[PDB]
Amino acid sequence: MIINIVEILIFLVCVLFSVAYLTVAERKTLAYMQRRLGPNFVGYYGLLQAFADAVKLLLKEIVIILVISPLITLITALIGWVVIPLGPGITLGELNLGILFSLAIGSLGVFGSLLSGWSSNSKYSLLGSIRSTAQLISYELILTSIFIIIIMFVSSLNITTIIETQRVVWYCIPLLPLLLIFFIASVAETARPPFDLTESPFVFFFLAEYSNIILISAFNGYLLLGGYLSFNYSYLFNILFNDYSYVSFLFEGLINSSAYAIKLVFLMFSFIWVRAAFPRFTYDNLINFCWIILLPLLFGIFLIIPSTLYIFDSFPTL
Amino acid sequence: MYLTYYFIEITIFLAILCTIFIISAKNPMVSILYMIALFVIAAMYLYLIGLGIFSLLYIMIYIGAIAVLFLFIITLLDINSTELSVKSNIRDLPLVLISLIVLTISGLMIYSNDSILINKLLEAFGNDYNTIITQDWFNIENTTLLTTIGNVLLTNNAFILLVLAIVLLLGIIGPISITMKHK
Amino acid sequence: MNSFENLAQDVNITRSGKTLIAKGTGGRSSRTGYTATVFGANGFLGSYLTAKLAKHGTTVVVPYREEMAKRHLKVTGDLGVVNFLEMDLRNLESIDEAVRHSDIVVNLIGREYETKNFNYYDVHVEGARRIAEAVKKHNIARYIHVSAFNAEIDSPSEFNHTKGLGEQVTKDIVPWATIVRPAPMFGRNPVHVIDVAAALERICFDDSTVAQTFELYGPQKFTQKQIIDMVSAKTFNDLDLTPMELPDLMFKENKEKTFVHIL
Amino acid sequence: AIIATAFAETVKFSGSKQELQKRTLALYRQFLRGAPTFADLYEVQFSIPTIRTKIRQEFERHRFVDDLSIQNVLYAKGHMEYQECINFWKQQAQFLKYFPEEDDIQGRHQPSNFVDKFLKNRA
Amino acid sequence: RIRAFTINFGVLRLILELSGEEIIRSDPHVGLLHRGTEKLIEYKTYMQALPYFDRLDYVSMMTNEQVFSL
Amino acid sequence: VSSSSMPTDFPLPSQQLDAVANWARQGSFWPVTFGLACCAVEMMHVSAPRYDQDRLGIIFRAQSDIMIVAGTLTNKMAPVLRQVYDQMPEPRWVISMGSCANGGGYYHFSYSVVRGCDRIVPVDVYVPGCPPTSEALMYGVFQLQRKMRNTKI
Amino acid sequence: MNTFIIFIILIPIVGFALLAVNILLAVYKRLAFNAAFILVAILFLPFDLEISTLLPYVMSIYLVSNYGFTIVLLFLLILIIGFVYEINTNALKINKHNKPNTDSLIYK
Amino acid sequence: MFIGTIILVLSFLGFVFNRRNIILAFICLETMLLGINLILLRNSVLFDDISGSLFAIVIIILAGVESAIGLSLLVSYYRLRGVINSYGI
Ligand SMILES: CCCCCCCCCCCCCCCCCC(=O)OC[C@H](COP(=O)(O)OCCN)OC(=O)CCCCCCCCCCCCCCCCC
Ligand SMILES: NC(=O)C1=CN([C@@H]2O[C@H](COP(=O)(O)OP(=O)(O)OC[C@H]3O[C@@H](n4cnc5c(N)ncnc54)[C@H](OP(=O)(O)O)[C@@H]3O)[C@@H](O)[C@H]2O)C=CC1
Ligand code: SF4
Repeated sequence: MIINIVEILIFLVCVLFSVAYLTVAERKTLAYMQRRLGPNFVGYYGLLQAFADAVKLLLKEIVIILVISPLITLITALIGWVVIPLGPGITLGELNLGILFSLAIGSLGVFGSLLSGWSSNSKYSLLGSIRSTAQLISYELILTSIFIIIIMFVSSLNITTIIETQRVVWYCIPLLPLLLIFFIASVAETARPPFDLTESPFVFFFLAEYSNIILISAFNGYLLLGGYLSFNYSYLFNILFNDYSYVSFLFEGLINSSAYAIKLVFLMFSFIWVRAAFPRFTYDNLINFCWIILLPLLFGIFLIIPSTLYIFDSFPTL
Repeated sequence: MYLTYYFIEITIFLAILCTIFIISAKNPMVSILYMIALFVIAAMYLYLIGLGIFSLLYIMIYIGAIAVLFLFIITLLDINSTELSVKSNIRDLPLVLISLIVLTISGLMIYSNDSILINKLLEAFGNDYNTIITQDWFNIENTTLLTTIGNVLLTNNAFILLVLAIVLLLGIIGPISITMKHK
Repeated sequence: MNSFENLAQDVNITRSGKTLIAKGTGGRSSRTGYTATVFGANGFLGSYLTAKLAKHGTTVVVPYREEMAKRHLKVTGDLGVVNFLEMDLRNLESIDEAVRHSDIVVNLIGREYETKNFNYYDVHVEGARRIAEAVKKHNIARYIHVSAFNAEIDSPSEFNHTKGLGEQVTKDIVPWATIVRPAPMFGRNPVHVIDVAAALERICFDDSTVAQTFELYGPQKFTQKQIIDMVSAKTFNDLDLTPMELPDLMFKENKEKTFVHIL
Repeated sequence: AIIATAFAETVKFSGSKQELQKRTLALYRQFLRGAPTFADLYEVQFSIPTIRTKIRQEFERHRFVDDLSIQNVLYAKGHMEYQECINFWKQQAQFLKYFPEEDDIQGRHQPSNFVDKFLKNRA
Repeated sequence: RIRAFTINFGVLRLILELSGEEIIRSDPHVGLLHRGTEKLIEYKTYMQALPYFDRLDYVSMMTNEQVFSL
Repeated sequence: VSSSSMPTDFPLPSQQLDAVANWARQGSFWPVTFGLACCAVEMMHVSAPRYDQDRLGIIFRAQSDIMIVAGTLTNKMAPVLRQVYDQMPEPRWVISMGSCANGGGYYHFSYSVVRGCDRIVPVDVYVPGCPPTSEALMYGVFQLQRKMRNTKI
Repeated sequence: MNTFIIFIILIPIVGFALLAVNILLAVYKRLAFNAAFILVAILFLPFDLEISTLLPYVMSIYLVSNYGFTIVLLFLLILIIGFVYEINTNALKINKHNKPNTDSLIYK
Repeated sequence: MFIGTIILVLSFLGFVFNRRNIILAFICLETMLLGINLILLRNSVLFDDISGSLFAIVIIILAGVESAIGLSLLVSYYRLRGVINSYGI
C-alpha cells in the first residue's frame, strides 16, 4: 500500500535522476579529454542544462506509428530496472527468473530501430535503418550466449543467487576475456562510436539511449563484476554496532549500494572514455567482427567451460 | 476482490478482437503489429494459467526473433496489397458463417468420451467447478519447470534434442543453399 | 533592362506641388521618387503591396507594431528603400511622425475580432479617423483607405457597420481620399491577392481616381459549397486589369523481371 | 573520368547539313518526349502544352541559319541544355528563366508608339 | 539490367549512383563557390591582385601568395 | 459602441506555458551553420579549445531557429540558401558573418555573386570583417542574444 | 498488490505523459538490396534458437551428470559443423568489383 | 482451450480468405502454431506433467526454423521476379 508506493517512488526517482545526470557527465568528461571547459557546471543547478535542452528539444518540427515506437522504446528501456538488485534481496519486484526477463527485454529493445525508419521514409534512409537493426540483433546473439556461460556456474535464473554465489570470487577474474568481449558487446547493443556507422519523438530515443547505457552497465555489474559486493566487512561491524537496529541496516544498505554504484560509475565512465579515442566502423567490418572472428571464440569458450566443470566434480547445484 | 476473477475470459475476448485486427488492416506492417500484440496477449494468458517461464520464452523468440524477421522482410521488400473491400470479400461470407459454426463446435467436440453427440458438446461448457489445492510436503529442492525440461530433453529424450540439432543444421544450410549464388 | 512598368512617365508632379523625377531605368537600384507609408504592411495584403511598391524604388515607410513580423520586408527593397519606425495607434506622436514626408499613404489596419484592447470601433473608424486627421494636417496627396466588401453604415454586424463608419469619417474629414473595397481574398466572388495589390498600385499613382469609391470583385460569383467542392463604382476595368480566375489558381511485370533485386 | 554521365553523347562535328538536320530532328524528339517529366520535376504552375510550344518556338528562333558550323555549335548547346534539364541539375528558378512572359504581367504602360517611349525617355 | 539509384551526397554537391552499397559511378558537382576570381585580377594591378590568392585555398594561404609572387 | 474612451497617448515599446521554452531557447543556441568559405574555419575556431563558447552553450558542431551565412554567396547557391532558410522553425533569425556575406565584399563586382544575402534572406545582425575574428563573431552572437531576449516571443 | 506491478503499470503512464507533453509542445509538418543484409537476419534465427535449446541444460546441469554433458557436447558439435559450413562458404562477406583482374599486357 | 481454438480457427480463416498479399499468409500460419501451443500448454498444466510442455518446447523450435526456411524461400521467389504480386504466387 503506502509501504511499497513510497519504495517504488524512491527507486523511480533515483533512476530518472541518474539517467539525466549522465547526459551532463558525458559532456563534461569529453570536454576535459580535449581540454575544453565544456558545460559551465554540474551541481543542483546542474540539471538545468539537461532540463533546459530537454525542454528546447521539444520545440523543433517533425515530418499513428510515429507515436508508438518512441513510446515502446522508452518503456522497454524503463521496465528492466526492477530486476537489478541493489543490495541483498532488494528488488522492486522479486522474481526467480530475472535473467530470463532481462534477456526477453534485451530482445524487446530492437523494435524502435525498425519502426523509426518507416517515418519520413526514403529508399536510402530505409536501407540505413535496416543496417542499424541487423547490427543490433547480431550483437544481441553474443550478449545472450555469454549470459548462458555466466549462469553455467550459478545454475539459477535468480540474480541475488548469482551475487551470493559470487561472494567467494567474482566471475570477472577467472573469465577475464569474457569481461573484455562483454564490454565491447555492451557498447555494441548501444550505438557507441567505435561501433556507429548507422548513425553517422527524438527525446524518447535520447532518454532511452542513456537508459540503455546505464542499464547494460547494470547488467555487466551484477553478473560479471561483483554486484553489490566489495569485501567481507564482518569484522568492522562487530566493532561499530552492538546489535541490529535501523541505523545498522541503513549503514549496510548504504555500503552495498555504494559498492554497486562504484561498479556502475566506473563502467559508465569507461563508455565515454572509449567513445573519444577511436574512429568508427565500416558496417562490413562490424558484421565480420561479430560473426567470423568473435563468435567462433565464443563457441570455443562455450565448449571449454563445461569440460572444465567436468574434469573436476564441480557441477553447480540449484 | 472479484474484480480479479474474470481475468482469463478477458484475455480470450482480447484474442478474438486482436485476430479481427490481424485480418482487417490496411498496411502489411499494421497486421504484424497486431500480431506482436497477439503474442503478448498469449504470454499474459500463459503467465495467468501458472506458467511464468513460458511467457518469457514467448517474449524471447516470438516477439523476439520471428517478429524482427517479419518486420525486417516487410521493410526491405515491396508487396502490393488491396484493402478489405466489400465488393471482393462479401462473396466469402455464407461459407465463413458455416465454417465458423462447424469448425468451432467440432473443435470443442473432442474433449469428451460419451457417444451421444449432444452430451459431447455440452461437456465443454458444463465446467464451473473449483479444483481444490492441497499442500503435499514431498518435494525438497526447487526443481521448477525448466529443470525438468532440461532433464527430459537430456536423458529421457536425448534423441529428440539430437535430431533437433539436424533440424537447426538444416535451417542454417537452407538459406545458404538458396540465397547465395556461389560464383 | 528593367523598365518602369510602374510609371506613366519620368517626370511627374504630385497634387501638393512637389516635383518628382524618376532616376535611371526601373529596377531595384533606382529610385522612383515617391515616398509611401503603408499602415499594416506586416499583414497579408500589405506584404504583396510593398513588394510591388518597393520593387522599383519608391521609398516605403513601414510603420510596425511588432519587431519580428516586419523582418521579411527588408529583402524586398534596396539600400534605403524600406524604412522601419515603430508606432502605436494610441500614441498620436508616432502617427504624426510616420506621415511627415510621405507622398502617398495607405492604411490596411483591419482586425476581424475584438481584443481586450481594441473593439471593432477602435481599429476601423477611430484609428482611421486618427491617422487620416494627421493626413489632413500635413496635406498629403493621394490618401487611400482600403475597406471591406459589404461595408454598410448601419448593419447587424459590428465589423461591417464600423467599416462603413470609417469610410464616412475619412470621407468627411478629407475630401480627396479614395476608398477601395475589395472582395474576399485568396493569396495561396473572391479575388487573388496579387490582383488586389496590382489594382492598388494602379490606384496609387495616377490622376482621375480621386474621391472615387472602387469595387474590386473577381470574374465569377461563387457559393461556399462550390468553393469547398473545388478544394476537395469602378471595377478592375477602370485601371486596365483582368483578375485571374479562381479555378485555374486553385492548384497553386516484364521490366521488373529484367531488373536485378538481390545483386 | 572514364564513364560519362547518363544522357551524354560525345560531342562530334558533322561534315554535312543533312546529318545535322537528322540530329536536330532526333533532338527535338527528345525534348518533346521528355516534356512531361519537366512539369513533374520542376513543379511548374502551368500545362505541358506550354512547355511543348516553348520548345517549338525556341527552335523557331534558329530555323533560317545558313552556316554549317554555327548550326553545329547551336546543336551542341541545345544538347547541353537537354542534358541539364532532364536531370535535376537545373533548379526550378533557372528552369523558369525560359518563361519570363508567362508568370506575371508587370503593370501598365508597355510603350508602343514613340510618345509612350518618350514620356519615360525609352525606359 | 542493373538499376542504380541516385542521391545528393565546405560547400560541395556530389552525385552518387549506388547499386546497393557499391558505387558504380560517381559525379562530383562543383561551382557553388565559383566567384570569378580569375577574371577580376585582369582589372587590378599586381599590388592589388595579391590578396586574390589568399582568398583561394585559404587553409595554406602564404604558399598560394608565394606562387603568384614568384 | 457610439464613441470611444481610448487614450490619445501611450508609451512606445522602446520608451517603456511558453516562458520555460523561451528560457530554454536562451540558454541553448544551436545555429545550423552555413559556413561555405574562408569564414567557416574562423567559425570552427569558436569550436577550437581557445574560444570555446562551451560555457553559455553555443555549439557549432554538426533544425533549430537560427542559421549563420559566412562566406561568399554565389549565383548558383541563392536558391539553395533560401531553401535551407525555408525549412526552419518559424521564430527564426540569421546573422551574416564576414564581408563577403554582406554587400558582396571583395568580390562585389564579379559576375557570379550575390551582393550580400540581403537579396535572399532577412538578416538581423552583421558581423563585419573579411576574416572577422572569433572575438567579433562571438560579440555579434551576444548582441543577437540581447535582441532575442528583448523580443520575448 | 505487490511492489512489482505498480512499476509496469506506472511506466506506460510515464511514457504517455512524456508523449502528451510532446503533443502539447511541438511543431508538426523500390531500391535493390544485397543478399548479405537479408541473410544476416534470416540466419540469425537458427543461432538465437539453439541458445534457447541450451537454456534448459544450464539450469539442470547438476542432475544430468556425466550423461547430459555428452548429449549437450554432441548437440553443440553437430551445430559447429553447420557453422563451419557457413564460414567455409564465405556466406556473410559482401563483394564488389574494384579489381582490374591483374591481367598482364599482351602484345601482338 | 477457448483461446487456442479461437486463434487456430480465426487464423486459419485469415489464411484461407486472403487475396491481397503474401505476408498475411505467413503470419496467419505462425499464429496457427501459437493456437496449437495455447491448447497444449493448458493440457500440460491441468494434467500435471511436462510432456505436453516437452512437445511445446520442441514445436517452438520447429516454428522458428520453419520461418527461417520459408523466408529464404520467399527471397528465392523475389530474386527472379521483380515484385511479389498482390494476388499471390
Ligand atoms: C588463452 C589461450 C588463447 C590466448 C588468446 C586470448 C584469447 C582470449 C581473449 C578473448 C578476448 C578477445 C577480445 C576481442 C578480440 C578482438 C579481435 C581483434 O581485435 O582483431 C580482429 C578484428 C579485425 O579482424 P582482422 O581482419 O583479422 O584484422 C587484422 C588486424 N590486426 O579487429 C576489429 O575488427 C576491431 C578491433 C577493435 C575491436 C573494437 C574495440 C573496442 C574498444 C574497447 C577496448 C577495450 C576498452 C577497455 C576499457 C577499460 C580499460 C581500463
Ligand atoms: N478576406 C479578407 O482578407 C478581407 C480583408 N479586408 C480588409 O483589407 C485590409 C487587409 O486585408 P487582410 O490582409 O486580411 O488584413 P491584415 O491581416 O493585414 O490585418 C492585420 C494588419 O493590420 C494591423 N492591425 C490591425 N489592428 C491594428 C491595430 N490596432 N494597430 C496596429 N495595427 C493593426 C495589423 O498589425 P500587426 O502586424 O501587429 O498584427 C496588421 O499589420 C484589412 O483592413 C481588411 O479589413 C477587406 C475585405 C475582406
Ligand atoms: S568574408 Fe573574407 S575571409 Fe570570409 S570567405 Fe569571404 S573573403 Fe574569405
